[PDB]
Amino acid sequence: EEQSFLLCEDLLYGRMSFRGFNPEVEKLMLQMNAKHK
Amino acid sequence: HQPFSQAVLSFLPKMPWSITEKDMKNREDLRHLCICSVDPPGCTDINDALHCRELENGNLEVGVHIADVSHFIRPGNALDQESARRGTTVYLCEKRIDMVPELLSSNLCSLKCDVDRLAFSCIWEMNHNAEILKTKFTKSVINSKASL
Amino acid sequence: GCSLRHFACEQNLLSRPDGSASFLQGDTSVLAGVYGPAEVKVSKEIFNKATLEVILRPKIGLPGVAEKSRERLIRNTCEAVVLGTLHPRTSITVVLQVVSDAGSLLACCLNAACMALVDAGVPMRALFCGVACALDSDGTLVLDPTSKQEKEARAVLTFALDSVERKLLMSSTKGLYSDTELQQCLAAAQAASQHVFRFYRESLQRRYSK
Amino acid sequence: LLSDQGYRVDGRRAGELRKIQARMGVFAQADGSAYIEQGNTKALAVVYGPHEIRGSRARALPDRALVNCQYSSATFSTGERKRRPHGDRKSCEMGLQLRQTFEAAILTQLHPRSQIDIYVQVLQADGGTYAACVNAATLAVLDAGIPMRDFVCACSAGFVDGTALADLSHVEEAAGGPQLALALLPASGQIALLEMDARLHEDHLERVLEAAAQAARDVHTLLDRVVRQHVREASILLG
Amino acid sequence: KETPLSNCERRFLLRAIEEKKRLDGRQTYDYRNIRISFGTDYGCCIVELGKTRVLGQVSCELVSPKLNRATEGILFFNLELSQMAAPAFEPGRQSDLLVKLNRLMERCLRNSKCIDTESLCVVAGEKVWQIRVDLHLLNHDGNIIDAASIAAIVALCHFRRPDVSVQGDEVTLYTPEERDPVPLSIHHMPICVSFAFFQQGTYLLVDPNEREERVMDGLLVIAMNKHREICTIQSSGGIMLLKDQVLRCSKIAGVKVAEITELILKALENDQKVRKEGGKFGFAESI
Amino acid sequence: ARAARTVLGQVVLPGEELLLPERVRVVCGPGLRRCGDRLLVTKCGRLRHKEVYWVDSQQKRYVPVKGDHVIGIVTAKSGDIFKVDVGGSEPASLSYLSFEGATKRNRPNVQVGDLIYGQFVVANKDMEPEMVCIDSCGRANGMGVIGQDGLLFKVTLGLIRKLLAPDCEIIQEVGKLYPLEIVFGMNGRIWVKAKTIQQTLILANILEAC
Amino acid sequence: DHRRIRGPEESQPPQLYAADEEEAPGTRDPTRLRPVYARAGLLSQAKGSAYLEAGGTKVLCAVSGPRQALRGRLLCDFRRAPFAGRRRRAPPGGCEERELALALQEALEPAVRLGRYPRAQLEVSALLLEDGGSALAAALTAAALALADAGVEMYDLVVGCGLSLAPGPAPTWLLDPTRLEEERAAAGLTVALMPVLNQVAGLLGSGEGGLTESWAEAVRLGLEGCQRLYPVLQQSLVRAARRR
RNA sequence: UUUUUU
Repeated sequence: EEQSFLLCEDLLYGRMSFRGFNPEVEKLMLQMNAKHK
Repeated sequence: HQPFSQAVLSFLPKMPWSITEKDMKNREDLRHLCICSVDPPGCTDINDALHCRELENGNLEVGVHIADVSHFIRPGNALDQESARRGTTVYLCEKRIDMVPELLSSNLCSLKCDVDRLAFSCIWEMNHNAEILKTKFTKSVINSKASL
Repeated sequence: GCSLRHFACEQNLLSRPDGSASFLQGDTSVLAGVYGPAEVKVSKEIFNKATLEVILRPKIGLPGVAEKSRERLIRNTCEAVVLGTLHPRTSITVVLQVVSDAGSLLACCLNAACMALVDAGVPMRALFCGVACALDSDGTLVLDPTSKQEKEARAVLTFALDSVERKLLMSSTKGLYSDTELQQCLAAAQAASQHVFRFYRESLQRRYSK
Repeated sequence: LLSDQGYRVDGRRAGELRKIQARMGVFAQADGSAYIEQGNTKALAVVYGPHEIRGSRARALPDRALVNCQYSSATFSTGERKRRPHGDRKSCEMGLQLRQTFEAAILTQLHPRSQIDIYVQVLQADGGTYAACVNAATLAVLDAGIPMRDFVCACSAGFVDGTALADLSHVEEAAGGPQLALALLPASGQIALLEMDARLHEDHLERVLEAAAQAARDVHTLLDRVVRQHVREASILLG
Repeated sequence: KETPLSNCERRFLLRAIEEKKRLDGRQTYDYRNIRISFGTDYGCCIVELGKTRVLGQVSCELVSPKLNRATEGILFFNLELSQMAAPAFEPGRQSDLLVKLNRLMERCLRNSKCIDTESLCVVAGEKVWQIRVDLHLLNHDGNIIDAASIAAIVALCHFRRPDVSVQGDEVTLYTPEERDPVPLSIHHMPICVSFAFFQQGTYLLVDPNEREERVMDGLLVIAMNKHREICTIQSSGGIMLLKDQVLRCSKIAGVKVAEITELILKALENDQKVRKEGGKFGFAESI
Repeated sequence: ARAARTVLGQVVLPGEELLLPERVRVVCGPGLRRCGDRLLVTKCGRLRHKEVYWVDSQQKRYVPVKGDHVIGIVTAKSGDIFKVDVGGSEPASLSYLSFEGATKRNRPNVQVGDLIYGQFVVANKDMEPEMVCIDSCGRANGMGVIGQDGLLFKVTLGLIRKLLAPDCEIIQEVGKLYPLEIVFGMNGRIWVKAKTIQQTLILANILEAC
Repeated sequence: DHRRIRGPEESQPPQLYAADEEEAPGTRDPTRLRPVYARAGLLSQAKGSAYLEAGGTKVLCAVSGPRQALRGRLLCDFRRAPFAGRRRRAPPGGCEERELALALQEALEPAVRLGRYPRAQLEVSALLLEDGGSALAAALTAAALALADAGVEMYDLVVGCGLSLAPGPAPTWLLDPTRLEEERAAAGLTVALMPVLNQVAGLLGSGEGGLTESWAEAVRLGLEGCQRLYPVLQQSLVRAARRR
């Protein structure tokens, strides 16, 4: 009855970074990972 | 000297072809006979075919055998229209311009070696002094032995 | 003995449109590009249903009156099958460019439009396909005629059929037939629709390999 | 026969122009008005200046001005009567190239939300129409005082028998084949617009381009006099 | 209703231009990998300049001639932007780009004297061939000029017209079944090459695609020949350029017209060798 | 015992009816709709199930769905609200007081033509959608203006649904090779940034080329 | 051009190839009116309609209703039917139809008061089925009756009559001619006046030859004709109102 | 400018 797609299967995170390239980005990714786990 | 039109190519028999006996109703088979053809070197088409054989009673059986173009070209057709327009085959120094398309005159009526083809034949019962008593006209299928 | 000629179908050729379907039927060829749900002008604002535009263009000459009638037939078939109540105040544009005209344009056009509406992702209730029969002077019918069979015959019928229960969706006519001939052409069209609807499922499995 | 013993059909050599006379300020009802003639080609240009957008208000750009150019030929120009409605294709192009050349150097930066219209009407075409229209529009703009980068001059050139020709007539555009018109602003030498419809070979190209630019510079050395003469006989009446 | 370009798109793409690197990875002087395909019947071609498809069709009829020109045939061009090509190409909205392409194609392939008009006249003043070509833009991701010129030249090369025989005053045409259709008389193959100028003529580029046309401010078209003759040139976009730039541009355009003429000749030879042995559509080199 | 839930890893055709066994009702995904006691299929795709049934299709046009992370582009501003292009049917709205720590005294710095990362709060068929850049508690978890100097491009939604699984392949290799940072957006949009331009181009090609 | 079914390239009428000498219709009384059959409200899907018949002249009119200082603007479209008259005109027309439409628009605005219609428009559509005679005047009269039955506010009706001049040695004005009496004619005139306010609403008449006195006599004779013609239109609109 | 093979 809902056309969603994030709360159907499973998504990943918000604004995923890599190679500690940026900064605040790593922490946000870690928080997303914590939410996932 | 224009190349052949597309509707005329449709009226040829199909290119994978062998001898079909169902069209040989009035025809007689003479594969056992030896028949050779002599030709000025380097032809694609050939139409002459001969044999001579001694009979038991001192007589001779002489056969002139001709390729049957008429078994393939029905009247009123567009291939008949092309052959009625051109009429004869024009020969030049470098190349020639055939009246019949190259498929038919190259393979399906040129009496190649050691293959059977349709033919229209005349048989003479001629003596050792070569005068003729009886003459026969027939449709046949002919397997030539050699080209010379 | 009634069977179609050779089918070929290709998806996702063009980059810019939302869907792309090339459909090769024998020698004829129709390419269809469909824009998805997009913005409308204010004049076509319909609050219940979605506007569904169809543009049909042949390759020689500029398009005329008969092509306008054909594209109205396309818009009515599609809005019969496109579940358009789900998307209000949006416009779906279906564009058809005739690549090769070898006979029975409307069948190949409807097949290309159906594949293009599938691949673009517009929600529909059912599939649909188009076939054609040709009635000669004697009465022997031919499914999917060539241009020469279309030219010689006394009747040409084109039917667009549905996928759920094989019902008649669209019908166009150039001929002088009787009703029993109509019934026989409809039955042969249902058999041909069975073959084409299997051909849809085979190509849609051929896409999703990865 | 076009050029034999160095002389052309008109009786002029390969470098010199036609006689061109430009008059400013014809229509006092409008804002800027110019009338120019190059030989027998008559051109008339009217510009209504930076007025606000009257209708269809979504067309306005927020930063720069908008330039609208419309080319209309008279119906009695050549021998055969031609009709400007239902004959729009040639004209639509001739307007859009004028739009290009006058969005090139008109300084749209100083006039936000502003519409500048340039209307050019040709009264008698005798070859070299495009250059005459651009020159008429330049004189018309410099009537109305829209501040622009540079004086704009355009001319044409051809290539016959190994020699370059400047400022072609209708005869020389008819039989010849190589036409090359250009619009030029001479303070920096920057070619503002190129047009060429020919079968011209590459090894000659630079030569005729130089001659084309040279003809343009001659136009800039003539019309300038007219403008200064005009503005001089303004100031004597003022102060 | 088209999607607008980002500011960051503009800034990143201009910074990419300032170090001589494209988006896809080619150099500044490289056309995309082209592909020529043919239709079933004569004169139907599909040109892919690389995610940009142009359809080309040649039709031909018998029309009474124009009165001033009694002894040659009329060419009539139509380049129509299809609806599927770009979402902003609604009919009647894009008049400017339509006229700007149409007149350029018409001037090139008419006033270049590319294909003969004098070979067409059947009966002077009464019957003459009339050739109409139609180009449809199917997918818009680059130069419509270059792909349109390629498609028009390939369609003029591939087209065949039915024979007519003139005997006294009898004009007897034939069906394509009754006679072989003869090919058309062509002098040479002129072609168009598009150049993109960025930030007032500092940086020269060849063959911009969609983003690369949205960020640019100058376009130039040079039409050249096999024998290295320049047919037509046209500037657009409101830029100012020195003559040294077009003098160096003609040379690169000559190299490119030589390569694409090689590609078109390989295309025609491969299609003809396909149709000699059973009949099909002849793909063509995509390099 | 056919066409209820047996084909749970196959490719369905749009329109083939399937039903659920048996009160305990289930929830339908994006492709399926309800009809009495059966489920109507509207798209092509492969059916997947998790305990909900859902089908996925590689389609380009995004439909506005409530609560998704979407990169949008500022169109213009009109007073308090400013409009954003999403790539959908109608452009969405933003209020300047919806950003983190903003009132009438402090305007958030939003310029015309800058990309914005946020999420839709209201998105249905009835009205135009509206998005925000704040969490439910009242803070920004990386939302707002992305900034400049990073290449934006557009991909298929199926690629995003493949890459943002917890089981992925390309993202870990890309993070292993060298430094960079990227932003995904559920309408099919990817923003990238590396230290140099060449690595940014190689990243863009490797991301879009599969 | 391509929105209609094309046919032959060029066609000719048969009457020019017809070999016959058609006689003049002879002599008549000058003030001999044609019998008038008018009825209003004939159509259903239009807001107001009128049908007017006079001898061999037929005309129909219908009015689309109002749709969205400021002043109303009635723009009127005048199409002739393609099979009215000997020669067949093109279905767009384009030359003569806009010329008659300006006569309609400049004759109807003194009738319809437009201060009561801010930012609205009215579409008056007239259609001429059979060109038996005075073509402009019957269109004016039927458009006036259709606007009256449509329910827009007016000051008066519009009654129009056409005139014509026989080209004999003594030029004598004729009133309400037939098509043959226009084909023989030299000069034809058409007036229309609101009979209650007694003011001319529009006069359009092409000339061949005349003098200033003769045009004055023709104008006052046309005024007498329209004033004479009025009560049949009155009783017809009364009966059409009694149907309501 | 017959005549037989091309």
